[PDB]
Amino acid sequence: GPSFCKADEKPCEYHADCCNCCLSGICAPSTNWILPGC
Repeated sequence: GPSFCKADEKPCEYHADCCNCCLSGICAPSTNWILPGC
């Protein structure tokens, strides 16, 4: 449903531990444009 799987705003290193994208050491949504996600 409208929810994540692991957690958001939590700092991590591998994007895998998050359905969205763990960018700059954080589990967040697709906050990017030219930079690739995961």
